[PDB]
Amino acid sequence: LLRGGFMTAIYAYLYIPIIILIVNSFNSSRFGINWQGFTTKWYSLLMNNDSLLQAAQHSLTMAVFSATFATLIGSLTAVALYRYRFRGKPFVSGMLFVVMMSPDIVMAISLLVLFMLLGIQLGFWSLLFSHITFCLPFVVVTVYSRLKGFDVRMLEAAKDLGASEFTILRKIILPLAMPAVAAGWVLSFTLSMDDVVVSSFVTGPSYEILPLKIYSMVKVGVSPEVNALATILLVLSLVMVIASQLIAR
Amino acid sequence: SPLVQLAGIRKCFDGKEVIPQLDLTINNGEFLTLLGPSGCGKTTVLRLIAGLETVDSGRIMLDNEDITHVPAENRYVNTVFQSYALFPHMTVFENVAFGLRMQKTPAAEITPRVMEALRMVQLETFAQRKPHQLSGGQQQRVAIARAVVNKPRLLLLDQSLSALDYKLRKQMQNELKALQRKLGITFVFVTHDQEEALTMSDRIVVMRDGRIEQDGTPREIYEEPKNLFVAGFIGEINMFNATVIERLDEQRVRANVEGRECNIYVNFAVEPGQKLHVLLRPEDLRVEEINDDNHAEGLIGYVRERNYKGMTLESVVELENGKMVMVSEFFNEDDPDFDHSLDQKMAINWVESWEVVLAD
Amino acid sequence: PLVQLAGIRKCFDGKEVIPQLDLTINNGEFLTLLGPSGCGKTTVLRLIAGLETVDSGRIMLDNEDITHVPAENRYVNTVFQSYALFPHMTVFENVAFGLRMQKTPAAEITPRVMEALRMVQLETFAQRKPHQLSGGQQQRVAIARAVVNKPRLLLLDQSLSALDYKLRKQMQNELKALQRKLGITFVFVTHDQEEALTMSDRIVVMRDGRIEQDGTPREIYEEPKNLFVAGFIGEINMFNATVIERLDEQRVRANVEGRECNIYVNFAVEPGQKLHVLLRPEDLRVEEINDDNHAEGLIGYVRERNYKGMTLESVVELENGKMVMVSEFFNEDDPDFDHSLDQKMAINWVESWEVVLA
Amino acid sequence: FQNVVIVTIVGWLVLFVFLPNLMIIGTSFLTRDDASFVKMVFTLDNYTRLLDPLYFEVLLHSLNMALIATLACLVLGYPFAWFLAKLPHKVRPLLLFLLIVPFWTNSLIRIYGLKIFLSTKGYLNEFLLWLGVIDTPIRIMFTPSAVIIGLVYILLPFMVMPLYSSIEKLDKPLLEAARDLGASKLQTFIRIIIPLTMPGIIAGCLLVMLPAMGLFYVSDLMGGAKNLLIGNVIKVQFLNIRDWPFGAATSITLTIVMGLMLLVYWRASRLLN
Ligand SMILES: [Mg+2]
Ligand SMILES: [Mg+2]
Ligand SMILES: [Mg+2]
Ligand SMILES: [Mg+2]
Repeated sequence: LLRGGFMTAIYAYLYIPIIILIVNSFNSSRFGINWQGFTTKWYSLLMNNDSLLQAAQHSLTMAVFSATFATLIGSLTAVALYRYRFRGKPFVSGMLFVVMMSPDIVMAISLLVLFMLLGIQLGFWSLLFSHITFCLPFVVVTVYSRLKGFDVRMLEAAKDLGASEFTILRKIILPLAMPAVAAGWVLSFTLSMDDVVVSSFVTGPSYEILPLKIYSMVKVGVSPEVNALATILLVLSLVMVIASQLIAR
Repeated sequence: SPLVQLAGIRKCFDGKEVIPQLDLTINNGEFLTLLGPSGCGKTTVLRLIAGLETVDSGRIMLDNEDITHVPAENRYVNTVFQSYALFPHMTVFENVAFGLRMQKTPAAEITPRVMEALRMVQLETFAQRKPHQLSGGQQQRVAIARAVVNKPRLLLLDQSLSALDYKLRKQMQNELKALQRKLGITFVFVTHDQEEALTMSDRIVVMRDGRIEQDGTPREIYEEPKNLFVAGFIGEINMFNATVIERLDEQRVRANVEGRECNIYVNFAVEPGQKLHVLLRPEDLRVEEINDDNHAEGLIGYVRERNYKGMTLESVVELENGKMVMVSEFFNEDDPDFDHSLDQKMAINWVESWEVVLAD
Repeated sequence: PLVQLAGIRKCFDGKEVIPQLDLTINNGEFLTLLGPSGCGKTTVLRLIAGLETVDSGRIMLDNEDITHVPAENRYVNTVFQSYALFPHMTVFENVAFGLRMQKTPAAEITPRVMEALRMVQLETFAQRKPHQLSGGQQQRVAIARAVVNKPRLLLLDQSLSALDYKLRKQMQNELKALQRKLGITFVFVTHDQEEALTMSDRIVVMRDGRIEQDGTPREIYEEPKNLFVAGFIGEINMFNATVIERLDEQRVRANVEGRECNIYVNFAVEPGQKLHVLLRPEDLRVEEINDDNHAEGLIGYVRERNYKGMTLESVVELENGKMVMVSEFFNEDDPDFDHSLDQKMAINWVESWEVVLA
Repeated sequence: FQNVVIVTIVGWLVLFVFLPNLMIIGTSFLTRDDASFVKMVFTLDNYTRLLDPLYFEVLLHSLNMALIATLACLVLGYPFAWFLAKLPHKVRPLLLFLLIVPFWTNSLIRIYGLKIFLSTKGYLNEFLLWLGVIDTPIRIMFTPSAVIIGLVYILLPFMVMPLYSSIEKLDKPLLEAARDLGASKLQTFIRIIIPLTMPGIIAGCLLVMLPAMGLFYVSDLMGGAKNLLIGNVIKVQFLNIRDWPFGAATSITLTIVMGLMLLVYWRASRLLN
């Protein structure tokens, strides 16, 4: 009982702010500290707001695209590392480890100076590249861990039975690695939907996303319309995860 | 009729000569076993034949066709692995039909062949089950059926029955030998077990450090060893020292062994002063009373230990010089005349013409 | 009496593993629990060691109840199958772990550890991690770690299963000598029958969590109790028979496989009762062709001769349709050995050397 | 096939990760310009300015604030991972998944919600007064304690997962051998479990300490002007004052710390294996 109680406290720690912002969405008070009745006004005001909805759309588009490209590249790299045995495998693992365990501020400023030394405008392309860059290692680790739990002699057995490589990667590896691919996609989507530090450095006025839009409103005050946006984004993000499991199944 | 002819095979891995130089021929319709200690290099030969490894230098034939560089997808050679290398998601039926599908076999013939292959190994009712729902003995049969369904010219087995228990291993040792005769294709087997090789094989090649020591029938290996390693590896032997005194006739030679004189049967030519090794096996030595001996001359020693091993009694006998000699015999506890005395003067004898004389 | 078990029961995932077990382990002896795979021997070993808790019954050690005492407070040490062998410590610290964790004065730790390492012939590999050693070395380190606390009972769990065939034969004798040197009781769980026959002073045979027999190694091989113990320890030949009349206090006439013979029975029988006659393969003789008034009792054909190296196994077929599986030694250089294959042959034994079961 | 995948992944990492890092370290040695940003004049003025007391107190404050957050995660994270390893295998993936559900809402909104939850007249002060645990309202906003509470919130999941992986890979017989030889639960932890799971601890510390020194929105929304993190210093120099060479000099301190913790990871792994 004491063990179960401790686990509940940590879950109650993280989930309480989400419950507050969901509940304060229906509150009438602009500041949100107290409870002063039930109103629906905030949702209607959100429906007529254009910049907020555009920022939400841009964030979702970035998340989907970054997740897809990162999943593809990481899955191919993981299959490459697992399939072959070569001298450079520890070195690639070390580079991936160092990339994963690196500060976000250094990675942001480095990409800033790189994109300013090449004359590339800050916007869609810079943001997409940054998200792919910091999403790859997790996909690689997930797929590698999933694949290493199976025997490697099945590939030799497939060779002896008269199968080319592409057949081997289209009949054996992929059905055993699809549930890892789905998890990699979901994890990348979450990481791209959560980040605030890199986006605030490698973006431009042409493309606006939710982090900087909310950061601008902070200096004046955050209306409860933002709380009305967060509750909808929870439901939309929920169904995408539900769909991914069914497709992988 | 030769099938595989290996000439001048060499292979080096990480600065190590695994196979110095090998000459070997495999005939048609036999059971061949490669037997030796751990790390002798049998798996390298198996993989080179199968095509999963490439030879540094040499030539390989199959039916008078050079496949030294043909990849391991067009050869008519099939392999059974130690870990059974089974695809988990596929069923038994698809596991068997994999090789037929990637050979562009017409769709009408697939089901009868697969069902026949499963019937050959007694698994016709487990067609729709998956692995992880099968015991070890079943998974092994699935692997054999998957290998045999392509009608290959040669089947390679790599320590196939190692992970199983005793009685099941003994029973599958017999079904494999029956299956080889039923089909009619050559089997090549790699094992570390002596009795397993001696039971099911028609030709044994003993390998040590990448070289061939002896090749012959099982009887020609257990009964007529060529050197000391082969004698000591298969079975268990006693090493005696001898010096030649004189020769009586063409096949009988007088010599001293551990300080005692007796007649021995030597066929090849020897000269006085030459040292020899006389080898005797535990089941061929006899311990008899010397008080009423009055029969012939023999070795003298004491009995130290009597070990009861179930069906057999193993005795450790110390000679006067100090060499250890061990004698094996059946245990008959209902026989009134059964020796049980310890620490007594008794003689060691053997019946004439049962020795193996090897020069040094 | 060292350990006494009374009414022990245990259930795991609803399936019973030990219905009811009564056992007494004495002082200064070698005991082996031998049986097929999955019969609850490991459960008994872990129950004694203290790594599992019983559902009913009592466990005693020197007449003090230890049913609920944790494993740290029992005087029992165990050697594991996989040689636990903490990877971040040297051999010296591996051996000295138990001494260090019972609050032992620092002056006695080094000599005791050195002596324990010397008893297993590892005195010079004192400073080496357990990855620079081989299988035998690791096994000896585990044994030395177990025996340095001076325990009242040592438990071994398939200790020598992963080694080769010659090292196994050496270490069997080594352990048998070490037991006499120390003077404490050993409990060994094994799946190989030859080891139990050559290493034990008392064998307990278990099947489905129940005791089938208990006695000297001689008793199990020579005098089986039921039909299961025979045929598990070696090979057996079961012949059916029908009792006719009791000739005397020792010999009883019976009809074996349609022919008459005299057999030895040591209990009360009545005409018409069904009997089982068991004979080992090596106690049967396939003698010369049927000679009038010389050899009688069975009739059969050879039908096979298998060569196995030292021995030769012949599986003969009777007149009724039954295999007999005779065994014998292979003497090739003896110029009267018989290589006959499919003619009329005779089967005999020595009028005794048979085990009769009711 | 084999070559295409390796070249692409290596080319992507060297172009986007490694080469730009060498540009930052080489930018800390050159000279500022108003319109040309960096000018090719080798100077050591950038590094020696970090020893001024004004810019040295800010760095010292960040280390203390991040170090305590790392310690708080370890104290609250090791027990959580340990208890999750004593559960049925089927329920474990669901419990882990419920740790990343909060991440779908952006981080800059979740801190805004927590600020309302901890306000003087907000919840968790009215409820405590109604319960009677406290007598006068607790004021922790714009204090060093508020930042540490916020940092633990965001980065706690990142520490749990490395620890759970190391614990689940433990060998059960090793834990049973100690219990047989006379180890209490405490002595097993000090002498066996912790050394066997040390690389998991160092991996979690890297993922919680270094990111905790660059989160500038926690300090802006919860700490104030007296309690700042290093990320606030770098952000101003790169986006408002446009003194790029100084920002490179400050960012070097984070890189230097990374090497020290990485070295421990390599040395801890070699001894264990
Ligand atoms: Mg006998
Ligand atoms: Mg001979
Ligand atoms: Mg013989
Ligand atoms: Mg008897």
